[PDB]
Amino acid sequence: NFNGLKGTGVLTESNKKFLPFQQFGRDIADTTDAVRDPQTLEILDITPCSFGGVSVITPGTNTSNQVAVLYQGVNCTEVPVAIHADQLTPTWRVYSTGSNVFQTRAGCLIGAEYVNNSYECDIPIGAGICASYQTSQSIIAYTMSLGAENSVAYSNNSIAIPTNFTISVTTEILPVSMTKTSV
Amino acid sequence: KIQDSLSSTPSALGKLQDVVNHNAQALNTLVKQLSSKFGAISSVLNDIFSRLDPPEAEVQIDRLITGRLQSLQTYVTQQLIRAAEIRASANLAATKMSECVLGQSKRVDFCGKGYHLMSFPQSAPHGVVFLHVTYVPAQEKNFTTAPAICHDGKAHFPREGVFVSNGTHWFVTQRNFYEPQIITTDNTFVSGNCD
Amino acid sequence: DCTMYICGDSTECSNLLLQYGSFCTQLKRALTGIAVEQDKNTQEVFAQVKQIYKTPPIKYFGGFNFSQILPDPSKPSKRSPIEDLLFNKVTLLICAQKFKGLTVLPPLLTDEMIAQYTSALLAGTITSGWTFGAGPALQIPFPMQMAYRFNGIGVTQNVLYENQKLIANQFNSAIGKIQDSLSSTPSALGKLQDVVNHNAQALNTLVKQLSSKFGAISSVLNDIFSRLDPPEAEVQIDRLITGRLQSLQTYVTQQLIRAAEIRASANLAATKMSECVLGQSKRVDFCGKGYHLMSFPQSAPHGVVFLHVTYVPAQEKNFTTA
Amino acid sequence: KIQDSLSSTPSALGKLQDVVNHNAQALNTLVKQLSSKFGAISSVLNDI
Ligand SMILES: *[C@@H]1O[C@H](CO)[C@@H](O)[C@H](O)[C@H]1NC(C)=O
Ligand SMILES: *[C@@H]1O[C@H](CO)[C@@H](O)[C@H](O)[C@H]1NC(C)=O
Ligand SMILES: *[C@@H]1O[C@H](CO)[C@@H](O)[C@H](O)[C@H]1NC(C)=O
Ligand SMILES: *[C@@H]1O[C@H](CO)[C@@H](O)[C@H](O)[C@H]1NC(C)=O
Ligand SMILES: *[C@@H]1O[C@H](CO)[C@@H](O)[C@H](O)[C@H]1NC(C)=O
Ligand SMILES: *[C@@H]1O[C@H](CO)[C@@H](O)[C@H](O)[C@H]1NC(C)=O
Ligand SMILES: *[C@@H]1O[C@H](CO)[C@@H](O)[C@H](O)[C@H]1NC(C)=O
Repeated sequence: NFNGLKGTGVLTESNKKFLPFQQFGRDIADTTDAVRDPQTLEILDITPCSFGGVSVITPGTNTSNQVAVLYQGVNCTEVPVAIHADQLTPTWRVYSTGSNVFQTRAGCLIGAEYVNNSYECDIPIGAGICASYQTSQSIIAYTMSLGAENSVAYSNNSIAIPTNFTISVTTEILPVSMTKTSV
Repeated sequence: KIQDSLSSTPSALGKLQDVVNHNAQALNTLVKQLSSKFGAISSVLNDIFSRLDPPEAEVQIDRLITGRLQSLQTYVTQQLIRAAEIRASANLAATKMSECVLGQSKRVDFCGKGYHLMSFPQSAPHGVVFLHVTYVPAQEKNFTTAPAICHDGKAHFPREGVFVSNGTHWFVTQRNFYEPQIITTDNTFVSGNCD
Repeated sequence: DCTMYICGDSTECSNLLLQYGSFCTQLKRALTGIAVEQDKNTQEVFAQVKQIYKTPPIKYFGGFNFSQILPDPSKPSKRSPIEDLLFNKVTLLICAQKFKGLTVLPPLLTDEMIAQYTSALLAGTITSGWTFGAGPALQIPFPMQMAYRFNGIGVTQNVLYENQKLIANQFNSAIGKIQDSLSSTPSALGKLQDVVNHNAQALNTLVKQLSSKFGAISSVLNDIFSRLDPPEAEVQIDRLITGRLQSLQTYVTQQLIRAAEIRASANLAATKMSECVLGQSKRVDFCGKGYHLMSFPQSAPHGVVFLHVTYVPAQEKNFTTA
Repeated sequence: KIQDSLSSTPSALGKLQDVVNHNAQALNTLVKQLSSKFGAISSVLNDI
């Protein structure tokens, strides 16, 4: 509460310079980010932390009951510091120190280990990493398998001509109409 | 194999299943705002008129009848988006049945994967399902190729296909099936010298 | 987010906002549908094949030059110089001012594997022709793979070989004028630069409604809770609640219309890559002006760039017919 | 036969008549919606 201002951010040191009469800083998007301490005229800095989505990477209910809680965008050098009562609105305060974490571009996931194989993706996560269920049953995370690297024997004199064929019946499905509704 | 394929996995008919679940779950969400308070004192209509001032009750019912109408106004807007999405596919479905069924379409990868031969329509609830009979090649062999040929000091280009050598004697064959024939002037046309 | 955007750090809105019902579950479901539709569009536009082909080590291609379009091994990124010119022109530090619940989700396909997909499509369309999109890949040399694109135009293939060298440098120099035409005018990427601007304008102006009064006495919640009592503060804050949810609904409706526009563009782009790349389309004025031979796809920030190698006759002559 | 086909019946060119009418009574309803009270005293602004 600086001179009649409301906010719950951190107070760090910033390198920006105020005018002697310009007291309160701002930005383009109309946010409070800088104040002046009355007692000492040093320059302060305001930013809030932290918020983000929580996802439950789970298999089917009849398969198992284990989970893999994901944290979107939050650096998880911060969430084991934040293990405290009346600070975590999710109930699992003990889950922040759990299984081995793996760090992705969208934020690390807690509750799943990492593997370095080339498997197909079942449950997409984002940024080239996704999870699955594998065998000793635990949730894993790996890299996209875009198919086998098929080679091409290209030259300036080589043709390739098939000698047989297989007639296949491929099925595609298109909607046409919709249930009529009057109110 | 199709009758076993359409019942082995639920993902075969997932598109028409998703169509009927969006229209079902739209009405399931729609009735639930009738019990919504919308910041009033009650959801039942006669509780407002029971004790309040009738000029104040009409103000109280104004903020409730606008909240109920905004849920209906949102619903009509959501169906208008969905009606334009199906019409983009219904005009595609009419395009499919007027090209794949009533003829042969030379569009690559439109009436089926690979080269397309014909199709069959079947009737499904709220949509249509096709049986795109296509034609896909198989095992192959590779050979040595020359782009042309010249015999009497004069270049000859193929009438159709491409020249193919198996190692000792040349052959001309079709571009999509192995069928070698001997080189004949009926199979080629001449254009200029071979320099 | 539902509560973070409207009544962030306000516990006393929680009973006041959740009594409206299941209103913003529909909003979250709609935005999740848009988010999965973007990944579906990116999956169905690019990934037309499942085998990632590789370029040959030697780069001789029958006398032509494709040095600008193939990825350069000298760079740490496996991209081409055309993507190097295309990436710098597209502009946007803009994500740090989004502390009010607007979290931009990253795409499932990262920016490197999309370049791998474009490299696979290029290695298909140079070395295999059109047969790799219709079954097993059949490799074919390029001076004969071009000779079966004139034959679907109306001219026989007796003009490609005997004018080979003259058609080589006429093509390669045709690449070179693409190098400076993107940097000649700023409107060249105008089909993409507006699109990232459309989310630049809309996301910024989404912020200024909660800065506005909306017919109330203050845009912040603490001071009206302080000087004025909660027994008559709900009649002051219901305007702000309704206006903020109406602005969010308007933004989401505009997002749905824009996503329908992007869907209609993406189906067209999938059709273009299905027939102007994996074959030779006979429809006039569909894969470029004039007669159409082939095309090359190139990646782009939130888009795609096609290079149609078209065909134009010239130097007409008068004659008498029967 | 085209002139007698289109000039006789009036249903030949309905596909533009409904287009120019869709932006006709939309404007008329937009004018008519000023008459609604919207839970207020009067539909005009000067007298209140
Ligand atoms: C406030 O009091 C402290 C202690 O005397 C002093 O050092 C500081 O400079 C004062 N600040 C102002 C603005 O008076
Ligand atoms: C978290 O912070 C550390 C501090 O150096 C940094 O190295 C790391 O990249 C950060 N991770 C994320 C996901 O931001
Ligand atoms: C083509 O494939 C079918 C399917 O098994 C087989 O019966 C037939 O013998 C094959 N023909 C040739 C020429 O390989
Ligand atoms: C045919 O292709 C295989 C691999 O695709 C290669 O090993 C073989 O040498 C080729 N045959 C000829 C005659 O080039
Ligand atoms: C090529 O085919 C001809 C005709 O069948 C045959 O006489 C000749 O031996 C074949 N050569 C090779 C190398 O297979
Ligand atoms: C292709 O062109 C570049 C310059 O445009 C040149 O450096 C390179 O040598 C050429 N490659 C071939 C195979 O001609
Ligand atoms: C053909 O002749 C006519 C009349 O002599 C002339 O107007 C026209 O320009 C000529 N066309 C060309 C292509 O020269």
